[PDB]
Amino acid sequence: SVKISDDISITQLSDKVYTYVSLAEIEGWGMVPSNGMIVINNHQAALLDTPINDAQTEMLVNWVTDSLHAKVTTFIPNHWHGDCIGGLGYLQRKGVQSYANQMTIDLAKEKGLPVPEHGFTDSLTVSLDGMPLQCYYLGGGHATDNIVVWLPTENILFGGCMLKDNQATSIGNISDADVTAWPKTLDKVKAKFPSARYVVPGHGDYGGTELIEHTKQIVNQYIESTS
Ligand SMILES: CO[C@@H]1O[C@@H](C)Cc2oc3cc(O)c(O)c(C(=O)O)c3c(=O)c21
Ligand code: NA
Ligand SMILES: [Zn+2]
Ligand SMILES: [Zn+2]
Repeated sequence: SVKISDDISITQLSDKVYTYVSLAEIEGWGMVPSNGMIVINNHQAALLDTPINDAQTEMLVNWVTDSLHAKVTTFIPNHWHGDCIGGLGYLQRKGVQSYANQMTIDLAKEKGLPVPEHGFTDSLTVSLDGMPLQCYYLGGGHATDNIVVWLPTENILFGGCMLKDNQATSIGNISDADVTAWPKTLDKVKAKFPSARYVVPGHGDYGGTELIEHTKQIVNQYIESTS
């Protein structure tokens, strides 16, 4: 897991897919690593989630063209939080096509946050110059608008913050959560992606299909420890 900056780390899953970790300070939580993925194909790149601000985004964008030699032409945010579209303003200054769950669009619109240009309500297959990128909204969880991105040709699943990492014992920031549905949403995720090789969470180390079951119990535990 190489470093590309003082606050940005990279790991390589396959020849086309990468995962990055950007360090940032969040009032109330302190130093916290946020994950995102980079997908490449025929010199073009699709960025899933951006760091929390334009500086880290810019760095990350230049590293892609410099080390991977690819133009960032596509962006998909997991949901409306800072650790997903924090640096979308930058990306837009550079003409990047943005795609998101329609709800993410409405939330950013009313909160004066930069807005993505194409919403979907259930699913969206975005073609990165040939290579498919499948986005789905299977219900609320960490956030009401959260989606997942599936890569049919890599069996790699980007779950975002609806999925916690194996070393997590806390349910985390449930300020915009929909704990009522979260549990049902997780079931649909394991049902839909049985053969997932890699499963990347919004915070923490990646792993296999087991992060889904691990997160399912952190939540159930919470619904009852507070009920
Ligand atoms: C519990 O998991 C993580 O570990 C603890 C120590 C710190 C932490 O901080 C967070 C801060 C957020 O802004 C946020 O939105 C989440 C969140 O996604 O819930 C997390 C998050 O993931 C975690
Ligand atoms: Na991110
Ligand atoms: Zn979030
Ligand atoms: Zn998060």
